[PDB]
Amino acid sequence: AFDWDAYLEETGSEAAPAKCFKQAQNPPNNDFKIGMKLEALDPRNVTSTCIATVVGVLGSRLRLRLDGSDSQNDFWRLVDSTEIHAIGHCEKNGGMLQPPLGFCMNASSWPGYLCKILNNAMVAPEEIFQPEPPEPEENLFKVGQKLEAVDKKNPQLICCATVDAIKDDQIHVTFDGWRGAFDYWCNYRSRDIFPAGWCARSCHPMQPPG
Repeated sequence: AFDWDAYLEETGSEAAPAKCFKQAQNPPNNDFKIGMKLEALDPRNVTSTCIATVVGVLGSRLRLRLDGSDSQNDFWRLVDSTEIHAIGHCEKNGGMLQPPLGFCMNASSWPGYLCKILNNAMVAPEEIFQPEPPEPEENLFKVGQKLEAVDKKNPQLICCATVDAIKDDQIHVTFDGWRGAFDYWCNYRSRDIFPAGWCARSCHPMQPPG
């Protein structure tokens, strides 16, 4: 557990208040189990809803892999992400499930594939999907404020970071102790940013400065 209070004191810094973040006040409970299947937007084509399997769990997050793709493009979503849903959600809403971009077979072999993978599948029930947190009405972040941020190049990691700059709805996230190597701009509504102390509260590891 990272001593944020000691760190903010020695850097003469403030943590961005919880109200800046599109995150729940308390980290949402994670009742997902490894092997559970669900529907997720394909990160390599966000127009597509695909079958994903929980291949890992960490704090309030899921490590997801798209069925019939590869093991090199896993992605992490919170249990209260709006990009994941129970199986049947897509169809209920007028849509069709799609093959993943990295599908390992040919596209005509898709309809049969879906039947095979969904057959007697472990499915995440709709009740363990958590409600989407309320979002801030404006960008409340201020330059100099510290927070916890996902390293988008190594998304298993959530790290000590600082808001470097602000342009309207975008904040510039810099990772303390890492000389701008994996900084990024993101919307203030990002699900990849958390208030200081959130990881400890959710039983997710939190990386100290580089």
